[PDB]
Amino acid sequence: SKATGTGLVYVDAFTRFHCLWDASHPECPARVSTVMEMLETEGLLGRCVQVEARAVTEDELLLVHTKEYVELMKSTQNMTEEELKTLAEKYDSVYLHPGFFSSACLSVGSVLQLVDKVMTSQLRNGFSINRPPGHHAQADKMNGFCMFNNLAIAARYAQKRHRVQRVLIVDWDVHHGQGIQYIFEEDPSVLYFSVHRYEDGSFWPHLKESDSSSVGSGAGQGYNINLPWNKVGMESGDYITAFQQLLLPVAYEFQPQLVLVAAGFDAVIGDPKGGMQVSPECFSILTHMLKGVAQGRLVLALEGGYNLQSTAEGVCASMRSLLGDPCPHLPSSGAPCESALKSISKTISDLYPFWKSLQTFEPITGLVYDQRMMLHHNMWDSHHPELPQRISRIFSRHEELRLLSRCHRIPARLATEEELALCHSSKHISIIKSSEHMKPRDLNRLGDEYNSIFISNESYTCALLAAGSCFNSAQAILTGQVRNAVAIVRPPGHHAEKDTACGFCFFNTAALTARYAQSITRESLRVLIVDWDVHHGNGTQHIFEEDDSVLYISLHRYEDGAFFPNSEDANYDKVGLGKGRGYNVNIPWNGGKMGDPEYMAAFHHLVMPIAREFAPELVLVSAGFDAARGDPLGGFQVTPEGYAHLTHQLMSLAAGRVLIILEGGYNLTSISESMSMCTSMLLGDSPPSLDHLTPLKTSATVSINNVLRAHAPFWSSLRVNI
Ligand SMILES: CCCCN(Cc1ccc(C(=O)NO)cc1)C(=O)Nc1ccccc1
Ligand SMILES: CCCCN(Cc1ccc(C(=O)NO)cc1)C(=O)Nc1ccccc1
Ligand SMILES: [Cl-]
Ligand SMILES: [K+]
Ligand SMILES: [K+]
Ligand SMILES: [K+]
Ligand SMILES: [K+]
Ligand SMILES: [Zn+2]
Ligand SMILES: [Zn+2]
Repeated sequence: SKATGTGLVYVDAFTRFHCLWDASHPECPARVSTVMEMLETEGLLGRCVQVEARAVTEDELLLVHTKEYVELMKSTQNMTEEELKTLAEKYDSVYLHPGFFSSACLSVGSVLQLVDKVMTSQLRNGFSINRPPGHHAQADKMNGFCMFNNLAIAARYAQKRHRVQRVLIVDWDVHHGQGIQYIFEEDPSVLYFSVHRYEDGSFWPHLKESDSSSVGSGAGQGYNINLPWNKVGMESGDYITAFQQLLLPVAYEFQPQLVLVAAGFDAVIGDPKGGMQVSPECFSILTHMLKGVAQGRLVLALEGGYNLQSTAEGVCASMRSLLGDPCPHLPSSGAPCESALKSISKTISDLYPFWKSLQTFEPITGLVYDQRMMLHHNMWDSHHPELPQRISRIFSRHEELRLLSRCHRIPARLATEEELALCHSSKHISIIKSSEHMKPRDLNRLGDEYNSIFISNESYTCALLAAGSCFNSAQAILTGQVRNAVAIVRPPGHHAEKDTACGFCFFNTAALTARYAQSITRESLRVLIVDWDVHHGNGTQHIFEEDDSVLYISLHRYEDGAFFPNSEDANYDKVGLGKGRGYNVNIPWNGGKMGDPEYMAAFHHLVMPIAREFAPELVLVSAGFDAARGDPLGGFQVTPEGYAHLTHQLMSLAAGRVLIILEGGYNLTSISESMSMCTSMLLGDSPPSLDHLTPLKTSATVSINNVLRAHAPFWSSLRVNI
C-alpha cells in the first residue's frame, strides 16, 4: 500500500510511576527517557510523526480483561503504600504505584492510536515508547511488571474497529508472553509467535506451556507458535534463521492484515535479565522481514529490556528500519548454532501438521538507461523477441509510475577492452569487436557460429554500453553516491562464456560487474549473484565455478535438460569446484509452470539462508523477467508482486547494496510492470499484496529438498531439516 510516515508515541505519563519500595527495580522511568534521549541524539525522533497518546476505555479493556479485574486496578490509584504492597504481593513479579493505572491506560491507548493511524493509511508504521509493558498481563491478573495486555487489546481492537480478520503478534522479548498465549489460545484469527529463553522450564515464567508442544486448542489449534531456547548466548544468526525457516513461511501462509510486535530488548547483549548475545542491529533485520508480511502494516510496542543503553540501541535499530534506512552491517555470524537449530527443528515438527508452508521439508536509488542500447537489432527477423523496445518500454513505465524522478540518474558509458578482459578471452573480445565493420552476409555467417545469436554493426557498442552502465552503477553504490540501483540494459549477458557469445548474450555483464566491483575495492570482496531469469546462467556459473568470493545462485526451468541452455551443468548436484564447492547453488525446476509459491519457498529455505551465511558486501541481480506471467518463452507465472517480494528479501543483505541488472524477459507489459515493482522496492515502498503462496507444486518440493541435500554440508542454516 501507498502509506508513508513512521508514528511515535511518547508521553510524560510513562515516567510518572515507579517502585516505591525498591530504588534498584529494573522496570523504571529511565527505561523510556533513555530511549527518547537516544532517538533525539541519533536524529531519528525529528524524522518521526509524533502521535498523541489517549487513555484506553473500559469497553476496550473488556475486549481482553474481566470487569472485576479492571475495577480492582482502577481502585489502586486511591490506595496507600501498604495497600499497594499487599495487593502487589498477591501476583508474581509485580509492584504497584498510585500512578500505575493511569499510565497503564495511556500505555494501552498509545498502541490503539498507532493501530488507527496504520489501519487508515495516515501512517505506514509506528512505535510506542511505552511503559508499563503488557505481554505477561492476563484476563484477571497482573504478572511480570504488566497490568494490561497492550497488544492483545490492540489486536482485538483492530478486529472490532478496523474490520481486520487476521492479526499476527510477533514477540521477540526474551520472556514468553504467556498472557498473549492464554488470551488467544483458542482463537484462529490471532496468530501468536514467541521466541524466548526456556532452558527446559528452568527460566522464568517456568511454564511447560512455554514449550513448542503448546500449539493452541479447539479452533485455535496450530495458531500458537513457541520457539524455546534451551541454551544461553543466542546471537543474531539464531534469530534470523528462526524468522527465515519458520516465522516467514507461516506468516505468508497466514496472510495477516496487521503485524503487532511485542518489542522487548532483553535478548540484547548486556541485558542482566536475558543472558543472550543479540546485537541491536539484528532488530533492524527482524523489523525489515516483518514489513513484507502485512503490506508494511506494522506496529511495535516496548515490552522488556533493562540495560538502558542496550534497549535504546535496540529501539533505534528497529526505528531505522521503520523509517526505511538501509539495513546495517551485521557484526556477527549469519550461521545459527546447533542448539538453536535443534529448537527451530522441534518447533517446525510440532507445527508441521497445521501449516502447508512447513510441509516443504522431508538512501538514494540509482537508475541507468541509455536509448543507444536500442540500436542492437535483428535485420533478418524484426519480430525476434529480444526487441529494442524491451528497454524503452521498461523506461517509459518508470516515467508513468513517477519512479524516474525519485531516482538519481547514473550515466551510461562504454566498457573498455581491458575491463572485458576481466572475464573474457582476447580472441572472443576481438571477434565481437570485428562485427562493428562487417557487411550483412558476414554478420549472418558470424551469428551462425554461435547458439541463438543475431548480430548488427551496432551490437558490439550496445554490449559495451550494457557492461559500462553496470560498472558506473556498481561504482556509484560502492562509493556511497547511491545505496542501490537498477540497470535497464540490453543485450543480456548471463549466457556469455569466457570465450563465446550464446543465447542473445555477447559479454557477461553480471560476471564483469562482480570482477569490476572487486577491482575498485579488494580482490576478495564478497559478491552475491542472484539469477532469477527463467534460464540457467551457464556463463556466470562457469566464470565463478572455482571461486568462493562470488556466490552464484540460479533459479531456472530445467526439465531434466530439455529447457535452454539444455545442459546438465544446471542441475542441483553442480555445487562448484575446489574452493568454490558450496558457492554455486542451482535451483532447477521440473514439471511445468512455477510461480510465486515456488519462488517464495525457494527464497525462504535456500536463497536467503545461504546468502546470509555468505554475508555478501554487494548483491547483483541477474534480473531476467522471462519467468513472468505472460512471457511467451518462459511458460512460468511469477507476478510483478512476486518480483517485488524477492527484491524486498535481498535488500536486508549487504547493508542494502543491491544492483538489479536486466537479463531476459519478452512480454513487454510483464517486464515493464515487473522491473518497475523492483525499483519501487529499492526506493523503499511497502511490499505489495501477495496471496496464495501454498500449496507448492509437488515437483517444486522435490527440487527444494534435492538442493537442501546438496548444500546442507556447506551451509549450517540449511540443517533445519532435523
Ligand atoms: C525470580 C524470577 C526471575 C525473573 N524475574 C521476573 C521477571 C518478570 C518479567 C520480566 C519482564 O521482562 N517483563 O516485561 C523480567 C523479569 C525477576 O527477576 N524479576 C524481578 C522482580 C523484582 C525486582 C527485580 C527483578
Ligand atoms: C532451440 C532453442 C530454444 C530456445 N530459444 C533460444 C533462446 C536463447 C536464449 C534465451 C534468453 O532468454 N536469453 O537471454 C531465450 C531463448 C528460442 O526459443 N529462441 C527464439 C528465437 C526466435 C524466436 C523465438 C524464440
Ligand atoms: Cl544469424
Ligand atoms: K518472547
Ligand atoms: K492463537
Ligand atoms: K536463472
Ligand atoms: K562461485
Ligand atoms: Zn522480558
Ligand atoms: Zn532468459
